[PDB]
Amino acid sequence: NKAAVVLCMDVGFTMSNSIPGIESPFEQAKKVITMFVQRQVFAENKDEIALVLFGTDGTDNPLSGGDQYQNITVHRHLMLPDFDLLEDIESKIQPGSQQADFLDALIVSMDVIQHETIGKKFEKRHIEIFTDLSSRFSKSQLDIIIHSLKKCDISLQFFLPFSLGGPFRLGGHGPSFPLKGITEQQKEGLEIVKMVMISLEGEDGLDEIYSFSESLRKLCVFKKIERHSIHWPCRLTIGSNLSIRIAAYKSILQERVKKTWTVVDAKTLKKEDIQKETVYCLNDDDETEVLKEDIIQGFRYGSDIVPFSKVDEEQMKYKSEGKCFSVLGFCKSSQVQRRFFMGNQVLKVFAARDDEAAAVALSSLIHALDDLDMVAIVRYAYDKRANPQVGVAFPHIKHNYECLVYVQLPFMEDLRQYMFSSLKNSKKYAPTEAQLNAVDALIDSMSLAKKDEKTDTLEDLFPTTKIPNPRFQRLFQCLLHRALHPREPLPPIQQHIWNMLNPPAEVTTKSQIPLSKIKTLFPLIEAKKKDQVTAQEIFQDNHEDGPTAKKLKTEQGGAHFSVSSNPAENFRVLVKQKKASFEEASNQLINHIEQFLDTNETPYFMKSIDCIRAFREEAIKFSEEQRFNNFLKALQEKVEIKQLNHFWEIVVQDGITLITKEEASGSSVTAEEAKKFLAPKDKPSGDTAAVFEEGGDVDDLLDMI
Amino acid sequence: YSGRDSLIFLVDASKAMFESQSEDELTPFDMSIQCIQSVYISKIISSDRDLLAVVFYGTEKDKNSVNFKNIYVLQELDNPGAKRILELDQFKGQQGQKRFQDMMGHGSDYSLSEVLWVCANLFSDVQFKMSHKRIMLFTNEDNPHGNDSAKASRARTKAGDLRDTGIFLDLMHLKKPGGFDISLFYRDIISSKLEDLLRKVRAKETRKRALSRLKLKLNKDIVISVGIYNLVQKALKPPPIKLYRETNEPVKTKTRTFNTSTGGLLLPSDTKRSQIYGSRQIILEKEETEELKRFDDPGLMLMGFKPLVLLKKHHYLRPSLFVYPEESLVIGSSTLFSALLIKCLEKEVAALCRYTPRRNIPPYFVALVPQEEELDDQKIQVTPPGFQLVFLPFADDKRKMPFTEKIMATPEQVGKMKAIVEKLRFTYRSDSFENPVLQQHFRNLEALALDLMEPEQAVDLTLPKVEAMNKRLGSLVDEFKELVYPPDY
DNA sequence: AGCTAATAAACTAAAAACTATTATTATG
DNA sequence: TAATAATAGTTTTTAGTTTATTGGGC
Repeated sequence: NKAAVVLCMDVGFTMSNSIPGIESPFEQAKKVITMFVQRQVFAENKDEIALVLFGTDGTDNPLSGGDQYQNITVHRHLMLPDFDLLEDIESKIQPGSQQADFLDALIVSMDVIQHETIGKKFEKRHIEIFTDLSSRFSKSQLDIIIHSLKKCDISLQFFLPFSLGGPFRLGGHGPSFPLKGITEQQKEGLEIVKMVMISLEGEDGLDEIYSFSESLRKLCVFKKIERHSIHWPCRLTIGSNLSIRIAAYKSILQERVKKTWTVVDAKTLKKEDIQKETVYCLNDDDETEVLKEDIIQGFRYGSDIVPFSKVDEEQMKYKSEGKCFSVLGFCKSSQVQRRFFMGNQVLKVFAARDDEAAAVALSSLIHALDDLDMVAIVRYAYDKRANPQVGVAFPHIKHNYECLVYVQLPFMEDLRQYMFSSLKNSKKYAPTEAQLNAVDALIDSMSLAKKDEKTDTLEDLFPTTKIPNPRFQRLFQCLLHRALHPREPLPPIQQHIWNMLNPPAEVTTKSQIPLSKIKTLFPLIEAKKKDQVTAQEIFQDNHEDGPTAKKLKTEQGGAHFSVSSNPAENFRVLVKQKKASFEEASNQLINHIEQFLDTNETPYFMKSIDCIRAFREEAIKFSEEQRFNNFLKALQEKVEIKQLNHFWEIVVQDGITLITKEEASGSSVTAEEAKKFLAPKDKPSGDTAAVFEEGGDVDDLLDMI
Repeated sequence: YSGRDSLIFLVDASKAMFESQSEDELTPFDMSIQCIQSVYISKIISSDRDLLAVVFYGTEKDKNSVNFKNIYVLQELDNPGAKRILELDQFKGQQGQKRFQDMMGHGSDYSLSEVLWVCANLFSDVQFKMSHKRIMLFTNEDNPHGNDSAKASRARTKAGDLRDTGIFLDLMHLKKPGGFDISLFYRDIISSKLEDLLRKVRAKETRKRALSRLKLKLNKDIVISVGIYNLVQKALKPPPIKLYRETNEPVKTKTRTFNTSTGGLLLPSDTKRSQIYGSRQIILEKEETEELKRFDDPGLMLMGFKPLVLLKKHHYLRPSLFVYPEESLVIGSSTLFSALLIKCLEKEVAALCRYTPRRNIPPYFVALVPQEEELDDQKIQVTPPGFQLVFLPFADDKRKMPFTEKIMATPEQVGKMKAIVEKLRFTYRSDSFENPVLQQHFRNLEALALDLMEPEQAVDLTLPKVEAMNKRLGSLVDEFKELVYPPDY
């Protein structure tokens, strides 16, 4: 296929004016068009391109044309697209600060395309334009543009941020897109363009009106440049009076690359050191290279490999008899099995062209088994280059000429016989209304057809057959990723592939409502070894961070090591350790102070009071004067509640002889030092009339009173 | 499935075989030789992972492992082997009858007691994996019990005993076939088809243990183990096996990309793939290439549900693939789907998901139909009720509609070819054909053991005939001509 | 009257399923 | 003291490249 294309691009911030969650149509269009170019070049397709811009800061179009061609920068000319050009498209084409009429740029396009159609071989003329409708419109050029598309007959395509045919989506419907709630120049440009383009393409117009997000996901330009089915010279013969020539066409294929990953070394980056050499030694204990022509190609027969030549098998083999096609069997359409199929391709067959009689016969023949609901079994011997194919041909319905499609049908050899018990009679498990509802809750919540009316035929709200193999553009992503950036590693995750394939979020959230209770209804258990193997990306969350120890450059980091593997030193080293939050080793060591104060030995309590009276400076110098005063008030009462004449008397003795208080939490300690004395003791109480214990009490109270 | 079946042909050593037995056709001696070889050959191409042998109970010259009288072992318990066919070919005809006289003679008494016992010993000998066991026996009489009942008692007693052992039996009518004639010692516990035995199977290699299992999921929260089986595929060819010029053994295949730089060696690490794109050299490694082949992990995210509006008569990718809920590791698979198998006739809104065979494979949007039952008359539940995951086309897969696009033509021709269409018809026997091209090769291949140009060239009712079924439908089709000027020249 | 092009078949490696096995720890 | 258990060993597909090839010309 051949085509003529001129790239009419936009440049302008208003034409990049957008909202978060929705990409700039400038960038959306660019991604679609570099898609066009990468498919144009990577797949080795030949076309003549040309770049023209509107709203350009300045103009390059030589044709002033009454200053209607201002802000028009002509960039590219007739040459095959190249990677540097597309790199320029990515780089140079950035939204400027100028707006020019899109229709003026339309006159630019006809002018250059008519310049480029002078003696240049082209099988198609197409125009490519995209604008988010933030440029001035016009009407004086309506006649010339109409006559250009009518006489010079140049096809065109465009899309908008509005689709004609909720949640923010890069490719799906984000916020509602009202083309009436926009500024009127957009709508006027919208109205003028649509009446023009429904005038040119007829009814090929309303279909190509998408939001820029929708074109970013699904087919926008793919269809304009698409490969048509190729004729197959064939003939249908029935009986001995009538035989009609037919043309067959394939419908399904496995997409694949004609090219290969050419082997080059990493040191020379060329094929010139990878020269082929495949050698065959006698596989005995002694290796012995055998000459290739000495080959014998036998086949395994039972446990034996009976030696076979090739020319023999080349002779007594059997083959299909020619490029022939004729029906063999018949039965009704109901006998076919949805499961009993082969045919990796799908083939559609029609009459030989330039012969309406054969088409009439096929159209007539279609009617019969259509009104008869009949199916015919047509033998398929496409040529001698393979064995004959076999299967049933079924009619194809269409708003115009119908079709028949041959499908391969299973052989006995290719049929599996794996038989299994029916779960309906599975005594072990029965469907419960709980799981029934669980099933039903997603049956009705989830569907992907559009259901509002009977007269409105149900259609895929999120079409899936309109999405090609994701690998190819993903290939194209890295190809340009390395081509433009030889040093850059792999292309990023690039969410947009998921987003073109992500389910409708509103439907997904609508799924989230029942599936939650459905899951929780019947959770299930699983066995182990259900995980990937390696994870060695890097040795940690990251390689490393750069902090380091400083502020201790004394030349004695060690070599005088502070050896460390609570009478006075353990507590003192603990308070010297007041470097981490200052709140530890003091709130809980007072118990040690108590049991060290047990007065069992004189040094016990003396070294006890030294530790406290040494602690008092620490908390002053370790900012713990608040707890210091707290403990000051605490200790006195704590030693007086358990009162014995041995310790506390000495305790206050030593205390009041060397009590030192400096303002901590205010005058609290100042009051503490201002008042440190004793209290008089009163007579003990008796008053014990509950038991006979007063007996000995009264005995004492009367012996000596 | 692990397990090996065994079938053994049991033949007698007495007169009855060499005499045609009240039938003008070939003797039971002759017809057996032909039939057993034919079914021998079928089993050979059926499998080599199978044990075969034949023995002649009775003899005039002892020839077995255990050396019991009236026992003639002719075939050791063997896998199929071309030399065996080589030695079996020459039993045919009167010359083979002469050999039978040479090898043993003709005629010797018998005692089924020892016969049956030593046969079990034969099966006790083999230690291979054991799936099934059966015996093909041949006789012309309806009863060997024209003598003391002790043999008859011993025979039938252990006939049940080997039934407890589990050997299925089938006596063939070597006398008048059918006719309700041969039933005297066999209407008992003892357990026509002869041509259908020969015409039972041809050019098939039975497989088992279907591959390609994976786990499904509902939401990203839960995944369920399920075994996906394959129903059908394309016809494969046997792997050609290289052989030496005349010693005829394979030797190594050794690809070794030599270098023009030094004549030295290359490393796979040194290999990094290249795309020659004009001046734009593209150099990528294999694993980064292989990673580029991946988009997502092996899995099935359920898209949702979809009514019976799809299956446009334009698209069919590779054939769909059977799904069965298997308790592989997810404890509980079919218990969930106990409510969907019933929810098939009562619910036609289908479901779809993309599918990833494994990493390095693109995700494949694929639609599913849950599967129904067609349990046959004798409980034959072919296609157990599971699920059938059909593929769906991609945008790049769809082809352009033909540009010539107009309205259809008159039904006046429908009147003429009514008579054509309802005249000749077939039964849509989906089991009426194989690949004749392929089996012919097999016939060609093995023909180099019997020195015959090509054996049993079969082209069944699969090619139309320019005159046979033309006139079977009748020349009325020749009469029906209403489109003037057949454009052909 | 000189000229060649998509292509299934053929040819590969590639990953796998299912078998069938073997270190591995309680146990003494 | 010694049962248990992740494990690779054979094929089987399957898909990517390789091939020799009628097709029309003028």
